[PDB]
Amino acid sequence: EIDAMALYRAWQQLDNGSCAQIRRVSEPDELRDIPAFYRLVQPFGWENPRHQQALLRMVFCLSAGKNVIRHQDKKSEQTTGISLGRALANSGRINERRIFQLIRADRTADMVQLRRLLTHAEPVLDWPLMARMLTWWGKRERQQLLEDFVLTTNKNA
Amino acid sequence: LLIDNWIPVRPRNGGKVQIINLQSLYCSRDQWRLSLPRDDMELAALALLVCIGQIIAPAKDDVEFRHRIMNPLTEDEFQQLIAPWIDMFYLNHAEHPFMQTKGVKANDVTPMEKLLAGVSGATNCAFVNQPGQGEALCGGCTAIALFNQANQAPGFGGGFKSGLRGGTPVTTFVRGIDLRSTVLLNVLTLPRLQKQFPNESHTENQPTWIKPIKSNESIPASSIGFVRGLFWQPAHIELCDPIGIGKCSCCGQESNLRYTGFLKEKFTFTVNGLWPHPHSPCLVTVKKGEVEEKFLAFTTSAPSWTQISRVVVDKIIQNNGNRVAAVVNQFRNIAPQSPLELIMGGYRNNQASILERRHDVLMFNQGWQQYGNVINEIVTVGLGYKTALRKALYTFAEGFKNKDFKGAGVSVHETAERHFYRQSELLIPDVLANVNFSQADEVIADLRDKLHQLCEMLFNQSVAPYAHHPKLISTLALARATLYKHLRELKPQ
Amino acid sequence: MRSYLILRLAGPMQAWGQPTFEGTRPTGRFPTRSGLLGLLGACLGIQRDDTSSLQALSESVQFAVRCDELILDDRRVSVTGLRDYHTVLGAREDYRGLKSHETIQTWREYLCDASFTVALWLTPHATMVISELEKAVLKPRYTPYLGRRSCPLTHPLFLGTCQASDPQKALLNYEPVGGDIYSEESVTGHHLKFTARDEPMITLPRQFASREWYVIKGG
Amino acid sequence: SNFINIHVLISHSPSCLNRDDMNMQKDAIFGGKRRVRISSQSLKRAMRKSGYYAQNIGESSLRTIHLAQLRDVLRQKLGERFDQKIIDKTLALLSGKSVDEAEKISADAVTPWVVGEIAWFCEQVAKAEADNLDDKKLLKVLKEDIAAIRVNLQQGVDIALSGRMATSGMMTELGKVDGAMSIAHAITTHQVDSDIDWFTAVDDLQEQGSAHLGTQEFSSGVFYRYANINLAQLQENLGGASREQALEIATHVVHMLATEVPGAKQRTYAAFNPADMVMVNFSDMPLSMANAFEKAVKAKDGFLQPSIQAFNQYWDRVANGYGLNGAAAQFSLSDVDPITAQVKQMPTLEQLKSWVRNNGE
Amino acid sequence: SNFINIHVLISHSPSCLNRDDMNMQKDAIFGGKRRVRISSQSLKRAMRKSGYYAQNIGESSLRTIHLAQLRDVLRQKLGERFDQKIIDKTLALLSGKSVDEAEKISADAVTPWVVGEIAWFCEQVAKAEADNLDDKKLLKVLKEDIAAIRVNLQQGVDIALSGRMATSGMMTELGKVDGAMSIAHAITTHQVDSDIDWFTAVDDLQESAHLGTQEFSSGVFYRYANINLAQLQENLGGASREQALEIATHVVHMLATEVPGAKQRTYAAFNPADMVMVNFSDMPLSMANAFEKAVKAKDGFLQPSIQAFNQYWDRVANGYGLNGAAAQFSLSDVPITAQVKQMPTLEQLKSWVRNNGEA
Ligand SMILES: [Zn+2]
Repeated sequence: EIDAMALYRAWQQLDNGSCAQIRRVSEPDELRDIPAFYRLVQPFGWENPRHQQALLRMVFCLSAGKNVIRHQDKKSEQTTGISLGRALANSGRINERRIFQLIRADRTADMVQLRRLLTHAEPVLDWPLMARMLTWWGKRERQQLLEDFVLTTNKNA
Repeated sequence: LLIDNWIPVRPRNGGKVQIINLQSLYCSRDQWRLSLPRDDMELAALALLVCIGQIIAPAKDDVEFRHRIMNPLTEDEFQQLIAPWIDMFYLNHAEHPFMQTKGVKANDVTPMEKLLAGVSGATNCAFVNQPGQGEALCGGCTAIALFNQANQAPGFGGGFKSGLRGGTPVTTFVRGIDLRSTVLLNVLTLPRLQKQFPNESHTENQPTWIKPIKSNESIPASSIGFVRGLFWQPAHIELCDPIGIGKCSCCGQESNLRYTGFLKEKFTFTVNGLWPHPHSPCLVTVKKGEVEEKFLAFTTSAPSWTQISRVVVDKIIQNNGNRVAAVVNQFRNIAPQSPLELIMGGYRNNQASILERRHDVLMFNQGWQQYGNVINEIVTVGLGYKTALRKALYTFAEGFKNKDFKGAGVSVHETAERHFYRQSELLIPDVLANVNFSQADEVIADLRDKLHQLCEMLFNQSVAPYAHHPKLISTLALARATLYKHLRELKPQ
Repeated sequence: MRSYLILRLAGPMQAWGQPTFEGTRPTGRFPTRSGLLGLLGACLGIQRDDTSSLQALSESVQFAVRCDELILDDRRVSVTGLRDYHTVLGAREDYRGLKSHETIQTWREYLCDASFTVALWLTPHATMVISELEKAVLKPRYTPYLGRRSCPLTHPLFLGTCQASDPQKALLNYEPVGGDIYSEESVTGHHLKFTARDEPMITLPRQFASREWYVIKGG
Repeated sequence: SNFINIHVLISHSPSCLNRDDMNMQKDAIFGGKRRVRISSQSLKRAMRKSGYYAQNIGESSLRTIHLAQLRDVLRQKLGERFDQKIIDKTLALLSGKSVDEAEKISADAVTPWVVGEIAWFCEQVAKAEADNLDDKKLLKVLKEDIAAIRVNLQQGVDIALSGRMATSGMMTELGKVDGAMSIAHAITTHQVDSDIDWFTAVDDLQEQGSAHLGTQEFSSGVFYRYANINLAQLQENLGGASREQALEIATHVVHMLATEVPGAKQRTYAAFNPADMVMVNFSDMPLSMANAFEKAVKAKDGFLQPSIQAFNQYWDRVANGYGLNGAAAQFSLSDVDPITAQVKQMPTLEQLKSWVRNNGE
Repeated sequence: SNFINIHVLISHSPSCLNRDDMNMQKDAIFGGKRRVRISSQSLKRAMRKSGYYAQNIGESSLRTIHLAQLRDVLRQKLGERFDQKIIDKTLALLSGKSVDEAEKISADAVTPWVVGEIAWFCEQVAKAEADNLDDKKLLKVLKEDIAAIRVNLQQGVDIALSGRMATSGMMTELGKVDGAMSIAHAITTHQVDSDIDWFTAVDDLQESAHLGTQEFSSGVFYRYANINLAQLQENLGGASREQALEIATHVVHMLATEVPGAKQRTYAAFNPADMVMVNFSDMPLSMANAFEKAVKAKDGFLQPSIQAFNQYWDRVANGYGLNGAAAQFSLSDVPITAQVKQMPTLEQLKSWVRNNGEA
């Protein structure tokens, strides 16, 4: 089936002991190595396994911090969730070529570039949009990220 | 022409081509429709027929109009009374002869290719076209060439002139089930006839061949008159000696006499332009200042539906509005509650050289007489969605100077317009053929939705190969923005 | 009942003519009679000079064209146009001499990605039988192309042979159904005409005369 | 079998081998996806105007047609339209040499664009005999056209293989010469992503000032070339003439498609790449394998391998079902999983040419 | 054989050898994978303006559309030998543009002017002054012998190699040069992802400045070049082949050693080439498709690149049975089964080239 937002909450409420283990990781396949991860993800979850890549990416992104990624519900007026490009653009901390490099990145490199971007950004966004794009992470999603960023940064000017 | 027996036709349901005199056409129940190898010449033919029919038989009452349509306008005697005119000879008389001038024989000689519009206009013609269409020509196949050249074609430049509507003027004719009905349906009732060219007192009703063009620099103008204008042929050419019994190069048929050349010379004159032609619409433009009147001509490669509004919708200044052709204007008054079947054709030109030729049959259902505003709407819609795509891709290519975005830059709008136009040709004429004008704006909405989807898809398609470079993925953000900024102003309803 | 020969036209690009004397050379959404006649003409080996066999072929056979919209990975691929910009070095300022321009330019419209299924049957006044055409279409003696030499075939002309009463009933036997249809016959309960100048005027080259298709729609 | 099918898969380094009026790469939409394209006209010009073509078809033994050697047949075929002395007047006019007995044929076989062309001359000298302009006077008028046919009477193979040059000065329906080789548009087997070279023009005198800005579009692709030869037509238009000679001519086309590239922007870019795969196949009917690539070929380790694979796989299932029963042979620089035992694998191009020369035996 | 093929594998430390309009690295997509690229047009210029070019080939051509500046320059250098008005008429004939003052005159597009030919043309115009034949007549006379004009081209060799094209004046009739060198854009043998240098400018007086980016990347580049010797002979005035090969060797040397100078102050990628192969052939061939399958690292990209190049070369040579004169120069000889000659040093390779595939 599909992965809930309950993962986000579960990440929020888990103890610092485990979270320190997960936060302490350079790349996602290294996330695969440690136990607290399997313990975290067992419900959602391992071993479908069609989900596993998505879960590695999602947890790896969440791993940035307790409140690095903040979840904001779609406003009734907008009826669209604020999305990662818009968020990174909104924060104002992020420089666009570091996103261009994100678009250019490949496999393990892309997530690592990304995790680095959020911590510096401390973004607010609709978590399942990030989940949805992270689940596929096709070229279309990559491109949409940049489009969103440029457009909102231009609107914000 | 009347006695001459020159007209080529085929019966409606099944046929072998036959050659005819104006008499049997006007006096018959048989359903005939025109038949030639080329459509532009068919249009020229029918324009000739409508011109002469208009000249000989223009009169009230509207009842007579309808009656002439449904019941043939002559027992032989009734028509035979109708032709006093003996201007249609090109037997030839030394005095008149032939819808062109005589004398002024200035060798050397020129083949008949030049009068057939399409061929030998340009270089690619010599390359891409079949040879030997100009060897031999006939009474009909030639007369049609001459009229067509005088009115609907712009040849030959170089101190020659094209009159009177202009060069590349477009025609608009109402069509009926049979040639007979058709030729009449575009004739102007004596009062409708009287309204447009009544002034009369400075009349000349004498053709260029009966009475000649007044030499040079004249001026006078606006006193052309009912007849002398419609058969105005300024080519100033003496058609060469006829020959032979053999096939027309293009009539395709055996003929008793044939023509293998013509003789030409330079004639100059100039006229103040306000001459009201029943056959074509004209467009009224104001700047600054003094008004600008000229006749509709095809200017671009665009689909014909784009022109529709100009063809069947009258307008008044200063909105700046067009004026529809008189024949159409008449037809709408005489038979409301009847659908139109318009036929329109014309050329695209540079100098001698013909670039595109369009001949069309356009369909409308009932309401077009009343609230043809709806008709104007669909055109402006279809164009409104086009210009959105074009502007978006122009921005994608040239780019936004501020705030410092760099553009692609390749010309993508140009190739996308063609796709749009091609796929639009399917959807816009087709609806406009079948709309219940009375209560049909949901149809327009589904149209806007389809055009919307088309613009989205073409925009994405045209940009797709270049959008792998963040350099340009940034520009298409703004470009896509302009696209939807443009698309939003159109759709909601 | 009626004997049919069923053929398929399957290039990655196609060109089917429309009226022109200028450099710009357009196309339509489906084949033309002159095209199909020329196509079998090629398959049968008919040279351009002998009016006899041409006229014979034209009188002998009548066609029906079904448009096959393309499906791959269950997504419909609608037909599309090209405009090839097409120059020539040389040539032929005149039909007679050895004199030429440096460059003439021409524009040429093409069709992608289009497939057609086509049924042909014998006229009453036929000068041949369907089996000759079968034999000729399976083993051509001149190169079959659609409808410029630039564009080759990706599926053989021969698709099959049938017995049926109407061409529709004949086309239904063959696989991609639901396409729009253009016939010279007849058909009961269907009204609409479509006009085209694709009837080759065989007596006079190289020009064409007006004809009409009966239009049919499955859904 | 009458038809020879040549399929080539050739990959190209970044370049712009063919352009539209607006300096953009020619493209085509196939399988619903954009493909970069090289027009047939460009390929054919590249072939026709190549040195190899000039060497092997310009300098071919069958290039000269001797009119003295066709007196018998020309009289035979034109006896019905003209009178023998008019024919003789024409041939004597064209060759400028009368009536000597030539022990050679009299081939009983005559290319139709020649009888077609000379017939027109017979028509002219006939009514010229009517008028009557004496031969010296008329020679003056037909001076261009005679030269025009005389040059054509020396390019038999060239005209037969590739079709008239025009301008060839030929004036009859039979003189519209086509074939014998049909050349397809070359389209990429995969959807392409296009690179825009954003260049500049530096002035030595105003060197430290803003520059001259220009854009050129390039792209690298794996192109599928298809070509076709109608042997019967080649013999007919050429001879005569024996099959073996026609096959000898075919091998040259096979070589050229494998090696020849259009010269567009080859100075500034240099896509001088040789064909990575070539198949030759004999058939009753011409077929192109473009539908192997209808589903756009996606990269695993470049486009070339998966393209070869796709082609191979398509050929395997499709070929038998269609008219392609026999006989076909393939030249590859390398792959595993060759397409099937059915086709002979050829180590070199020369061996393939030889295979073709011996009628695919 | 008429065609000489030059193949170079050159590796570069982190640099930015050529730039986009957005000061981004020039790139190209090959085998579906991104590659860093160096324009041919840039390489050619790097060659023309090189020190080595001045040392061994001579005067680089003067490309500008500023005719007003060129009036003065030509008057300065040709003033002692000619009269200024004659110079003026000569230029006016050559560019089609009128030369007076007119502070700013300008040309259709940037054209390569060599001074020697202009001097020669001035002499022709002096001989034109005697008759005086109307300019068209003089042109009719000068169209007859192009080679004479081309002999003057032994100064300005770069034009002979890369060619010039005229739209305006008499350079359209006399000045059209084609060939003789074909040069590819230089592309990496492997896939690249480009490193972003995030630099700052420190304000000494108030030392919180902010951020600028320069995109760099290190790569192993494959350069290809081609010379049509016959065409070069034609372009130089019929010059002997023996002379043409020397120029070719100079081109080989430059192609092996010269690097574009863009950003070389801040990034000093002054590396020579780890491989150079030269081969004579009837037809031009490029080995780019050896790298269509982007080369994956074993011990750097260079090693597998050399290997790939050699294997592809073997396949092509055997498949197309190219019997050719071929010679290879490597720094890392580590080995081809192919019957191609190994040269220990560049100078020996050059000598091999000078002596027409000497064995
Ligand atoms: Zn006629």
